[PDB]
Amino acid sequence: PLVVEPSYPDLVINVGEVTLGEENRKKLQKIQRDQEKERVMRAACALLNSGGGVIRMAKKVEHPVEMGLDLEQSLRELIQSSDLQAFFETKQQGRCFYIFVKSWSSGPFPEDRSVKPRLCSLSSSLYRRSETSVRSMDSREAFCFLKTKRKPDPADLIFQKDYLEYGEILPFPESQLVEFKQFSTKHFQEYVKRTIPEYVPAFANTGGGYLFIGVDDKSREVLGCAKENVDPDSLRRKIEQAIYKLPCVHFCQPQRPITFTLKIVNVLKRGELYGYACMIRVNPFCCAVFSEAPNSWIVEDKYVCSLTTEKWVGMMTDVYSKKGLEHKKELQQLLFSVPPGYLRYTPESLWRDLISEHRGLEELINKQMQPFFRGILIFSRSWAVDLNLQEKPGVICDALLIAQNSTPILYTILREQDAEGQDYCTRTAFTLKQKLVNMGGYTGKVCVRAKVLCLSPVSPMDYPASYSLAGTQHMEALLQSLVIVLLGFRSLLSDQLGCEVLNLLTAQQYEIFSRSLRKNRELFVHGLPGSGKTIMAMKIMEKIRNVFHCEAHRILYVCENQPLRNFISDRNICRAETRKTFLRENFEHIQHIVIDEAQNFRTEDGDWYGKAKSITRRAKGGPGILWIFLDYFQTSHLDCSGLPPLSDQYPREELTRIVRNADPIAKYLQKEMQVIRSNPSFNIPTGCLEVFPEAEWSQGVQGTLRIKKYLTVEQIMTCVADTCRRFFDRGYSPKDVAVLVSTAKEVEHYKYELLKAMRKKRVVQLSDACDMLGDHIVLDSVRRFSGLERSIVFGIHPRTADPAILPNVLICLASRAKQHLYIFPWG
Amino acid sequence: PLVVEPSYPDLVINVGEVTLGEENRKKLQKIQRDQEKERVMRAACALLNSGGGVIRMAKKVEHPVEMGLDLEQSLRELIQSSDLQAFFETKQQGRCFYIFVKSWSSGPFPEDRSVKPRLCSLSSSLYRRSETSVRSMDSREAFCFLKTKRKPDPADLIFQKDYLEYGEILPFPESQLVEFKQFSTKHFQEYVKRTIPEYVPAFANTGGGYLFIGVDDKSREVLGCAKENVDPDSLRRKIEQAIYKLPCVHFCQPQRPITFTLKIVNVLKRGELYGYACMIRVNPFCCAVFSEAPNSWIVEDKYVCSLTTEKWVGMMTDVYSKKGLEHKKELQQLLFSVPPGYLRYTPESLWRDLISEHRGLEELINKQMQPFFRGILIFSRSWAVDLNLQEKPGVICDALLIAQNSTPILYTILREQDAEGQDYCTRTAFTLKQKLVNMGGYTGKVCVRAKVLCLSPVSPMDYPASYSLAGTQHMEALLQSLVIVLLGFRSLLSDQLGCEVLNLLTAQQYEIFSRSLRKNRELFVHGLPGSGKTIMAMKIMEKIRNVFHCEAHRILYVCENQPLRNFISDRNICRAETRKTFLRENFEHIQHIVIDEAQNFRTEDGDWYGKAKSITRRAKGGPGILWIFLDYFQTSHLDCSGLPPLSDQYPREELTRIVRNADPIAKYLQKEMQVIRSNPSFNIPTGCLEVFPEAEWSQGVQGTLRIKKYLTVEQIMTCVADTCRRFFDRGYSPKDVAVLVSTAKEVEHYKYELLKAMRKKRVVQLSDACDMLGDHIVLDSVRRFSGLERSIVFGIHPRTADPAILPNVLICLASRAKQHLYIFPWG
Ligand SMILES: [Mg+2]
Ligand SMILES: [Mg+2]
Ligand SMILES: [Zn+2]
Ligand SMILES: [Zn+2]
Repeated sequence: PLVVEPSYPDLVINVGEVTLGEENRKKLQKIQRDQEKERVMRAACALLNSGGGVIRMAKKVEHPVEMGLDLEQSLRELIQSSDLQAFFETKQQGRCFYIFVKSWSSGPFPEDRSVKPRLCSLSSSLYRRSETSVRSMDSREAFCFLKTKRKPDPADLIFQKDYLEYGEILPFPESQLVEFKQFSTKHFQEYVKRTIPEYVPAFANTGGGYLFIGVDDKSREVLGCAKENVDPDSLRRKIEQAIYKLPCVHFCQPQRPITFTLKIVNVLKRGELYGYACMIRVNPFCCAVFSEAPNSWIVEDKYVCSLTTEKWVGMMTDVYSKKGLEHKKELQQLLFSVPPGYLRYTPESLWRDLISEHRGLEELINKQMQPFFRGILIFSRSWAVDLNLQEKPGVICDALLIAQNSTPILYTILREQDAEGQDYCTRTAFTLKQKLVNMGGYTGKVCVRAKVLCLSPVSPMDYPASYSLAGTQHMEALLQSLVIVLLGFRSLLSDQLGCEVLNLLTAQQYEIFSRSLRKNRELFVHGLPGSGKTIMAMKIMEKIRNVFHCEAHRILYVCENQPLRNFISDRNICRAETRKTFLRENFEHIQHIVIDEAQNFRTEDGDWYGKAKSITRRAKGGPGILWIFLDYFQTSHLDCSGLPPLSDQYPREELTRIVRNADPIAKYLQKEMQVIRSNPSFNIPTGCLEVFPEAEWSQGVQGTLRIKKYLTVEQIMTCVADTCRRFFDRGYSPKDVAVLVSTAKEVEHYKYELLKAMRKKRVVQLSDACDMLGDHIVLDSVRRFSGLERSIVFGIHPRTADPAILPNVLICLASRAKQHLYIFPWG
Repeated sequence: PLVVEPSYPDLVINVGEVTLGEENRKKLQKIQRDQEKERVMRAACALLNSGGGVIRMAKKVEHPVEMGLDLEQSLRELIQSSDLQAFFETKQQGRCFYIFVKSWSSGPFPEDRSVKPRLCSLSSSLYRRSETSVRSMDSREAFCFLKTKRKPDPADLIFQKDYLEYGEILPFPESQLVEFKQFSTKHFQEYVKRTIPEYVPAFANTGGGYLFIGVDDKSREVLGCAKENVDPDSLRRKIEQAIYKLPCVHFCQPQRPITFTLKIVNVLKRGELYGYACMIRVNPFCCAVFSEAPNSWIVEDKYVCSLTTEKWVGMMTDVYSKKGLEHKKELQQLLFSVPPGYLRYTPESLWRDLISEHRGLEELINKQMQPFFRGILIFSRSWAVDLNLQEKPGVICDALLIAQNSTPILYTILREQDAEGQDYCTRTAFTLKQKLVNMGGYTGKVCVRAKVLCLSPVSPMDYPASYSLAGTQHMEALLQSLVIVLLGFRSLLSDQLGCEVLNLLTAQQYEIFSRSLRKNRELFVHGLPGSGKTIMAMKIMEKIRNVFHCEAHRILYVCENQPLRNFISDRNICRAETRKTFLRENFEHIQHIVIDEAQNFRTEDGDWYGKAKSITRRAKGGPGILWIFLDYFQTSHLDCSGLPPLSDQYPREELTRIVRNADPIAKYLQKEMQVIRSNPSFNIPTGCLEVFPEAEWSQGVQGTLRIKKYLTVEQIMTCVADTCRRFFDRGYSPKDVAVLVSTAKEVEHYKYELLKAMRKKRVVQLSDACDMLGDHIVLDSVRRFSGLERSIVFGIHPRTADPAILPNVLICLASRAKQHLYIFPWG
């Protein structure tokens, strides 16, 4: 059989000695020539169906030869096109001849799913009657036929006769429904055994028909066979055995077998019996009938294996990120934009960390990157772990190079020379290349080279020039498949792409929401947890100054909490003040007002709503903009907020799509929101919590959620400290992490005890929520962190004075986390 | 040549005498066989590209015969599939053999428009190099190739040599870029003539290449040709002319010819000159190169004609209603709903008129329709006029039968028998069948039979059974293609289908607009003329009743004009009253208030806006719905309306898409709306008229708009009577017509005057604007018709006391017409 050889970062199949050249292949016998051709075509079909590769064959001569006309024509039949260069390219060196095969279909969701078949075959074994002939369906014809089947006569008079006269003339000719076959007595049982599999499936696949055996084709004479050789009882058994042996695949209930009527009639000569005539009526079949298993091949594990009939039909009729496929062009420009003129190293934070730890690493990389003047060099502490492979001790970092006028190269950097290092780098380069096609949907010609570098001071296959990245179009198309591949795994770059997907979902919802500015002057925005309520408020104030041409100091932002005030005030889009500041000072110059977390406001210090209404209505442009953002699920107290009654809060906009938290976090939010509806707080209005999320809305972003309980406070700190160190080793920055506790008075206690464990991790710098621009882990209370968000959030000991508000802190805490949430409840 | 036979309701081509049967065709000489096959495939390709038809051929035999393996294979190559039954079906009676051909691609906008090619060809004349061979692209390959071209070496070392030794071995073999031709002196000039169109277009179409002439293929020896026979200057000219003769098609600029380098070199034997060798380097071409004109055929008028190279490329790369195609299933189910169990005659209104005017027509139609038990019989006074053909005097009516277990039949009824009757029906049945395919996009097998019936007391082909209508699915699909065909013509059923497209457009805009009910309690709707403002107001009251679960009498509709008030009351969706009635009577029982035509309201009777707010705010469910509909383009007076200032009219909704008027009416409104912007009325606030229609919005419904000026009052009424008589004769109803005058005081004058001219047209009854349910023509003033609408409107002398309000009168008049508007301005 054929075996893929594992000394290469690709699928390489050795077919052995092959005769090449047309004059050399002519001199061969038909048997040997056909065996060689079939071996080469099995290898080519396997590589077409398995994501591409190289066919290695040994030629018997030194001088360059052509491949041969029969091999060319078989490849043309294999891809159903004369454009043989699009999928095949040939190289030869001395005694070895290479065919580089490109993948037929790429990705789980190709752009041609309903157009082109997913598989190539040597034969589909699907035949149909085509007027007076039987033709096998090619891959496209078989694809259309199975698509059709999956969707939810003068000849009968002769068939009704009980006997036939010898030499009788049949009035009808051969047609779409009639086939005449002459029955020879020397091999009659063998002849009928091979006639059945080729004409019965053809009739059943198209409208049925009549098969007459014993009728001369040219003269239409009924002759039959010798009476002494044919046994009508024995002949019947052979025919029915062959008909029921034909493989059948059903797309329907019931699954009744093939239906036919077989009649053996006597052929009478001069009134005396001369022999028997075999007549078969084949009824049309509900589904596809195969004469045998399809001749399609695929590579699975280390062997070249043939697809079974049921598996072949499955692929011919039929983590993957839909968001990654949709936004792949936007995502690539954000993270993997290729700069013209120089080579870019990403991630830059990880690159600085690596060169600081390892002396001479920067010179090793820089000396290697001299030939390449444009592209990107993507670093990772282990690209194997990023692709769900095994971590190798001794590997410093893995770098993937995507540069112009070069093939992709995977660099594995070792601290010391290792024998198994080459196998580790080849296995990772193989996995990456296969993911780029079968997962990233790359439809071009791709190869990833495996190179090992050592810090301490098998031959490489030569691919055609079409495998080198020619320019920006090739590099961008390849990097857009890496975006899709990365988003299906858990890694730093996967998390950096996941954050940007959440930013694109928010930007999509904002454009729908931003259309309300023209239609409204006063608006109440009832946005669900995780719906981007604060992000929309920031973007609206950017649109207000653009649309109304007012200055930034003419727009006022009012919020309850100081950390959220500081975050907004640092953006320089408006003036940001606290409710207590709002009631005290005078804001007569303000034209537009945006109020956020208004459900957290309090009446004890004055009527803030009347003042906000008064300022905007007396403004120059009639009633100025007064938009009030609130979330009744995140109420922080049982006091009266000062908002108008729920029936007076009109007009309304509702943000029901969760677009700021990953899929595990979002599902936790909907679960906890259902608990609130089952027991709403008394201060909250009765029907406001009846706002439900979208019926079926998903983010398409991977996330993390673990709930760890019954741990002591000291054990809690060690779990937080160990988790952060693992995050920071892979390249995560400390400014992606927040630690949120129940109350602000416990912030000082937990800060000391966390710093006690975190000092062992070379991290002794912690900040509160009032500072979010520094590169430090923020530790503060859940309520004081309102409106802010971090990628990684640790929830430690949720608590409140009244258990009625207790389910709120879980919603308030979980909505602060974008991708990773760790909860440590009381026990 | 091949000529279309004109006596049939289909494209019929007679190819004459053809030998059929495999044994009969094998006995023929090759030239005769190929000529007959080529004639048959010319006919088949023409019918495939021209909407389908029948190939008529006379066979040299009486008994039934098969068609022949070469003919079968040629048809399979023509359609690129072994499914020969889907496009070709054969019949024979006596000495005639019929091939029934289905259309390859149907409709201007096929579903596979971006997938499958539009044309079938016997050859594309597009060759490309496929490794060491030249292969022609079939229709799918050429389609993809032209799509790709549309978007925006060791052999070089030998090429640099100036002289070559006789018998020198070339190191490289034949490949994708290298071809060797052996050059014989007997036909050396003739050989060059043929080799250039074969290999140069193949190289130019795929990446260029090298063509060496004078090198043996098998041994790669440089031989050249005899020095005595070759003229190197003459030989160079011959090659240059042949390359420039190749037809080229450009999808770009510039359009330079084929770039190549031709080199003639000397062949030296034993140090002595032996002859010359020709080496040609072909650069890749920017676009498609043809070896000759494509072999594709089409039917134009009564001839079978071949497409030119530029016309073939145009079809392969590249009144029709967009709205009709998208709504074809809903439009079909509205008008042409097929009933199970009985045969339906449509239209009922036209059918009653026909049987009353003509004695014995009812029994004549019922006698013919007895074999048909399920289907629809579509009547018209002249189906030829509907399809832009000339009317025939003496034709009572035409009917199109679409029934189960039958082919479509077009019946023409004559009052006396006529020789030209059968020619008139056949030309209409031919035109209808070609429209159903080429315009309505029917992808099935269709034939329209032409039958002529006489009221006063060539042979049709027997089509295959696959041309009959088997059941509901075949009948519905054909009726959906008739909807698309009818909407592209001017006829009764076109206007009934055009009105329903307007109702579907209005229902689409309401679904967008009805989402504001959950968000707003008080809302101001600023709709444009023709935006469906009164239609939305009625539909909202249905949703108010359903959403708020209040009964109908709790909803109040307030308008300014009595005729609009009675229109709303007749639908029983609310309580509907006028402004004066609203201010007088008590409405404490009212919860929700909808106000329409609010710009026409007046202040002197009281403060209606405050009363509306008071009633709605004091409702049980807090603030009730208070929606106010208004358009400042239909402002009928210059007084104060009582509306709050434009700055206080928030929240605001705008209906900017025109969905109630046909395209000629819609375009007139936009032009007239532009005049109002340049001269706003003083009573309208400054920023009101700045509402602009949708950037690019079209109705996709065709209509009529004519201006007839300088006519006298007596002349005007005769034209109205003549136009109304023409509409009613064609089957329109009087309730589709309104005659609108400038002032209500002149209504009594024009009513008597019109009745004087209209009595000759056999109706002596007119109805007022307050009565819309009667089947009578409505005559009143423009102002009293506000909020109402008719299909046909005659506008007579638009006039007002102030020329400032005059330009609105054209808007208030034109927007009342859905499809047909006739204006008679002052002279
Ligand atoms: Mg046969
Ligand atoms: Mg050759
Ligand atoms: Zn089945
Ligand atoms: Zn060009």
